[PDB]
Amino acid sequence: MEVLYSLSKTLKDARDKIVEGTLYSNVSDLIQQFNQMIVTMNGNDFQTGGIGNLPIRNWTFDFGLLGTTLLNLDANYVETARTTIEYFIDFIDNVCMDEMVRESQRNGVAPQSEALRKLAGIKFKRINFNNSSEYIENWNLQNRRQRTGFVFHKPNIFPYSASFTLNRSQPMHDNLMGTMWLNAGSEIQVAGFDYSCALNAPANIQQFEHIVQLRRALTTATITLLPDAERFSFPRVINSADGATTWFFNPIILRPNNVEVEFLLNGQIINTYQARFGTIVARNFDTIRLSFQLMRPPNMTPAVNALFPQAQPFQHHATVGLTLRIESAVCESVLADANETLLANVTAVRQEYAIPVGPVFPPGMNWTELITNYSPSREDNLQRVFTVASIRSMLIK
Amino acid sequence: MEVLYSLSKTLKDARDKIVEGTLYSNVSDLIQQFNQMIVTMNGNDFQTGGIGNLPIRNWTFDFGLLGTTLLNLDANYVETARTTIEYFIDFIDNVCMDEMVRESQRNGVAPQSEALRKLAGIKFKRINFNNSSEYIENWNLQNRRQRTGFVFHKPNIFPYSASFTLNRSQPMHDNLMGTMWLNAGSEIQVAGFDYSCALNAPANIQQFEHIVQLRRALTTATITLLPDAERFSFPRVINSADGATTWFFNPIILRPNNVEVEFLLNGQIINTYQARFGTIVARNFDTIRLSFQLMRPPNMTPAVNALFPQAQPFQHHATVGLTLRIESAVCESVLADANETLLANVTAVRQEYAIPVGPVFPPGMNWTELITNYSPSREDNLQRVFTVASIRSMLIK
Amino acid sequence: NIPITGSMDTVYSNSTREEVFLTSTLCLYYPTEASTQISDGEWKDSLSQMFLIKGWPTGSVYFKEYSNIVDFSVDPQLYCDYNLVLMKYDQSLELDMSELADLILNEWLCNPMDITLYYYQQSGESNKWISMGSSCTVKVCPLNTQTLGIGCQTTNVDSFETVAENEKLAIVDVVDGINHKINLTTTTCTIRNCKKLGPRENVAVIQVGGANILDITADPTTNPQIERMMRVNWKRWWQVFYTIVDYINQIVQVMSKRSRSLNSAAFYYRV
Amino acid sequence: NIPITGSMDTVYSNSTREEVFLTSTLCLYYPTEASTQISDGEWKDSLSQMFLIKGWPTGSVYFKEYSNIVDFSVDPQLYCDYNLVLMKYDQSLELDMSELADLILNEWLCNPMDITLYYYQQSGESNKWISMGSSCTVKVCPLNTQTLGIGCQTTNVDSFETVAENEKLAIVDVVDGINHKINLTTTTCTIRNCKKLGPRENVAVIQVGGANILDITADPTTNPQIERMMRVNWKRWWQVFYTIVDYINQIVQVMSKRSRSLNSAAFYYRV
Ligand SMILES: *[C@@H]1O[C@H](CO)[C@@H](O[C@@H]2O[C@H](CO)[C@@H](O[C@@H]3O[C@H](CO)[C@@H](O)[C@H](O)[C@@H]3O)[C@H](O)[C@H]2NC(C)=O)[C@H](O)[C@H]1NC(C)=O
Ligand SMILES: *[C@@H]1O[C@H](CO)[C@@H](O)[C@H](O)[C@H]1NC(C)=O
Ligand SMILES: *[C@@H]1O[C@H](CO)[C@@H](O)[C@H](O)[C@H]1NC(C)=O
Ligand SMILES: *[C@@H]1O[C@H](CO)[C@@H](O)[C@H](O)[C@H]1NC(C)=O
Ligand SMILES: [Ca+2]
Ligand SMILES: [Ca+2]
Ligand SMILES: [Ca+2]
Ligand SMILES: [Ca+2]
Ligand SMILES: [Ca+2]
Ligand SMILES: [Ca+2]
Ligand SMILES: [Ca+2]
Ligand SMILES: [Ca+2]
Repeated sequence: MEVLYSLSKTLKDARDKIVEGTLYSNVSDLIQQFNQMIVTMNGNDFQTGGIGNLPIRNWTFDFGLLGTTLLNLDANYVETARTTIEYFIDFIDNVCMDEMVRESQRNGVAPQSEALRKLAGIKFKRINFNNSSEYIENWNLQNRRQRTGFVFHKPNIFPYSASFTLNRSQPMHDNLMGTMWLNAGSEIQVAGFDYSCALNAPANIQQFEHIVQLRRALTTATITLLPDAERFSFPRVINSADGATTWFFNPIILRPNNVEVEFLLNGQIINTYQARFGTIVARNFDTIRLSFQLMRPPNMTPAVNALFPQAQPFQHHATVGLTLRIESAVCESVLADANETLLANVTAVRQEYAIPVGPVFPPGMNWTELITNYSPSREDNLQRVFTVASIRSMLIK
Repeated sequence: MEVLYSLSKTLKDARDKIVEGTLYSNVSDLIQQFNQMIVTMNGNDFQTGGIGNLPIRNWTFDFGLLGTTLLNLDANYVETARTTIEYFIDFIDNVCMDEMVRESQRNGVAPQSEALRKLAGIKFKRINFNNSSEYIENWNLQNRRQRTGFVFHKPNIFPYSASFTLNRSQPMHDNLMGTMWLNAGSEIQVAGFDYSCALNAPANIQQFEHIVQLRRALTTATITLLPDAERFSFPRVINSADGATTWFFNPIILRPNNVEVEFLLNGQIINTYQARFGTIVARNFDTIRLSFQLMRPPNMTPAVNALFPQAQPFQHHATVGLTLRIESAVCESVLADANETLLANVTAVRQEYAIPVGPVFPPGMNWTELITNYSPSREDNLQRVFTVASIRSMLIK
Repeated sequence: NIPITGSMDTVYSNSTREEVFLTSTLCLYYPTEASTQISDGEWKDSLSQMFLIKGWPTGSVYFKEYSNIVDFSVDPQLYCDYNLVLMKYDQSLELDMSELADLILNEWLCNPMDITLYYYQQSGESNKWISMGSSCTVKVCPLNTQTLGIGCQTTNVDSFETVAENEKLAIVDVVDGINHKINLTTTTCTIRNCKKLGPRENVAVIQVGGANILDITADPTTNPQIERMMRVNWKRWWQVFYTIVDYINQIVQVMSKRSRSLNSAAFYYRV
Repeated sequence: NIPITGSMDTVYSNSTREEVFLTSTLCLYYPTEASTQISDGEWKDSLSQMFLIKGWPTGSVYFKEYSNIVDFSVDPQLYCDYNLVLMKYDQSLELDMSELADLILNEWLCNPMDITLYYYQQSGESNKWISMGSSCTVKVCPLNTQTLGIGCQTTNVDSFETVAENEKLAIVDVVDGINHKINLTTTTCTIRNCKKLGPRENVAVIQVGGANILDITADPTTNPQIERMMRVNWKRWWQVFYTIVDYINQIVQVMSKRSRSLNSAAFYYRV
């Protein structure tokens, strides 16, 4: 697989650096690498595909070396090189495509795709050129076991989940209290609501808490924390917990007072921020505790006073909320983002040829069910296919 | 790790074949291999232990080669060899204990225990002697990945579970119908019961079915299927499902008619035995479906007639059972047995030194909770520690 | 009924006796002669205070006197959540006592009968016709395929075969599968075609007098002594009531919560 | 009550209107002048049939006459499962109608007061004294911390400040924090110290006459309008009953089943 990345890197370099009129000084070492690759790959027969609709293909290499006597590259050099290069690019594209469609419940990181398995052999270890991209670097580190780090922008570490909890409930759902939350992508929007607006609460302060568990421990993450969770700040009609009936939610957005966010790793306080909105930083964490308070305002103009009575009806329903974006982070294990197209590449290649549901991955490879149960075998297979997709994207877009 | 197995094998053969008075032709090759082991281990320092109460210990190797001129072994030769062999056996035992106790979640197959990580290097490949034991040869097959296979006598593949379901019920628990089963070790015992004895069932035939899902499909498995389940054929009182109350039942065992046993692999009926008791076989099966019926006896001696009345009381409750032993099987993955002390060895080594609970194995390595959830990472680590236990048990029984 | 799976290792739950005593109500149906012999009238309040020791709150116990067994048989409404029926036995009242015990102990699904238009069969073993009223004298004339009497003339009520006379309550079982014509005093007595479902867990019958004689199951072969048909000897109604109060835990343990999606509304004395 | 988590993507369950009408009782409480204007007496049965058309079982609808508004105000016992209270408005009965509506529409936890002995404060905004009987005449006298009356001599009842007279029911609120000495006519009325819990969602009051005048919240500042306080114009009681029967689905939807663990037994009319 390191050899596969070397193939992709050297083809990208060949396509970018073997151009009309470029000096041989610019491309001498690349030509040496390319000649070594040709010599190693000559006289082999690879077979690619055979799963789903992806068609079987046979690859045979008999290509001559590239010239070295030219001071400054001319046309004919470029056409000879290109007629070799399109063939090689097609081979590498098919190898990556066939690798991305295969799983393994046991020993995921080991190659699949008998073509790639053959490439892994000792014969082709002289292709190893360079391991520079982030994904191949982390692959090499894992084989060289030590800390791996993938930097992500808007990581979707949170599986999609919208739900509420009611700590005070009636069958008529007229005097409720509790929380609602959407964890989606890099967003945690949480909103604690009290229908009574903290009448009988201790000192007219109602404590709301929300616990979010990450499946992987993000590191050095910039987090944007704002008040007033928007999604839960307008009228809504919500099915009850058991679906029997539907209750009505008519927000009035109070300030969230003395908020307090704890970022925890293995259940110990790693970072804490009180009443500190805007850009904050989580050094290294595995869970987020958001604790805020709905404090009834003692002084009120008559409008607010009419909104919040001491009586039974409670026409308007007080609430507070927090929004928490993970703008960027660093994780030890591979994730989808809003920046890299690796998940899109793998899913597209699977759907194109209608790969049957495999042993390890969820059907359709949907990130919510993939991350909600993110076992080590799944992580191995995901890292393998994501590295392969990153390799493929070097040449094919 | 194969180096560790070869060390154990050559030390065992040194302890055995190097005996007083034996011819030198009997052990020429063994003495050459022992000398290779001595001269390839010489100069290497090893660090063992440092987890739990397992003590840290340092091993240094500087030994003299065993003699070869001697045409017939005597006391001096064998006692010098024993002086070397005792130290080597001590080192091997400590290394095996270390690798048993250590654990990993990603790449479980890889060696933990920096001593074994050092042994896995390239310098120590000259010790590789031969890999003949069933565990080591399955290990080499996995490394060279192919179809592995372990032969198990009475494999404990079922998690311990005793329970029941009531397809007809009421708070008085006086007229029930349903199933009640135990799955433990290698035994399935399922008993359907009906208090009315199919009084109102269509055609006086009550249907019972029970589907058991194995975590790994067993290959070429011999099974002993008998009627009249033992444990569910005597009167007893069981707490209800909720646990609020308890309900009595007084079995009257009946012939289970047109019993069918389907052995299924991926929901595909692979074998089907209909009203055949005794010993049966299954080629390959991931699920067992025991279907049976309770037929009200169309003719009835007055004793049984008084026993089963058409009225309500139902003072004796008709039952029909099935017992199913898995006498032997072949499994691709590793399991505990009634014939193998591998699980006992691993668990004892962990307990004797009080290893902290790891991230992958359950606390105490209880087989029930280890096979209830038998994820691939758990399987990988289990195979590693079991193979190390085999290597250790070659010497230290 | 959906299946409900349950383990066989879960730990037994705590005692629910206090919960049920706080959440339910007990009600005792006794004959008027009990109060007559007691010769009191603070006795209901005294027994309520006495039950409070065993743990039934003050309002939980309801004493519903009835005149006597045959008169209480006519349409008994059991306004309660745990029903006790003290039942004084006298010779020659065996069948009527058994009728009442069968009626209340067993769950019945009853349909109206229009005697003046239709001739009624009995569907099977579980079907009976229950006639209740001030004086029920049901006379039956079985019919042929052409609707002609056998052993009777369909128009001469005198030749009919009487199966109950002047009884406040009669549970008649006739030969199943044969149409019948019925004569019952339509102004006085009401007859209903009922099917016996399972048992009624809510009610227990304390026979107060003689030998074990109640036969709920109309089948001659089976005579099962159900757990809810308790029996005790007596000389003093005070002793009977003290016995019941002392052993109330056992009685309500024998009984169990009623379970049936009823359709007929009626008054209940629930908390 | 423990937490109850729920998802925001659960599919809406099938409608439970059929289930609730099959397993609940509708419970009409109408004035006697209604029946007198009707001038009939099969009308209860006819309305039961017309309810059966809408979906209720034959016996699930229970009609209860009451004399007039105050006579119902004394001891409102709602012997049934979904209570509709027809309420004819006539002038000068605004406050007693409002008192009755408040009492039936809110849940009260409340306990007796021994007027002749103690002095009583009021805990707070949700703590009234409810007086019920043939003729209640509360006569209160506030006291000081020194236990001397203000505006009234502690002994002379003639100086006590009357706050209601000759009312069958009176929901009296006094200043919350002052020990009040009370005189109330123990023979013909009883007064009980009551505290206001959440709404009694089981009831719904249908004002039949003119404009909205019910103010269940004793606070002057808030005069909320509740879904359960319906109002329908009228000229004929038949028209009133027909409107109620036709739109019973809306009424029972507006109403909800009770939710309060009672410590007291009573005669309900359930199925
Ligand atoms: C079952 O048998 C009894 C026994 O006869 C039936 O009683 C009969 O009932 C009818 C109608 O109530 C009585 O008719 C009366 O006839 C006299 C003259 O005959 C007339 O003055 C009355 O106005 C009335 O029409 C009849 O007398 C009465 N029989 C006896 C002996 O008193 C009963 O009706 C039968 N059951 C059914 C459902 O028909
Ligand atoms: C059940 O009984 C045990 C022993 O008396 C007691 O410790 C436990 O608290 C009880 N359960 C509850 C819920 O109180
Ligand atoms: C489900 O809803 C439909 C409404 O279209 C109704 O016809 C059907 O009877 C309902 N089923 C149940 C079980 O309530
Ligand atoms: C109230 O005052 C009248 C007249 O003084 C008296 O007859 C009556 O007993 C008093 N009631 C109480 C409860 O003090
Ligand atoms: Ca005759
Ligand atoms: Ca009788
Ligand atoms: Ca019969
Ligand atoms: Ca019998
Ligand atoms: Ca009044
Ligand atoms: Ca005065
Ligand atoms: Ca007040
Ligand atoms: Ca008001």
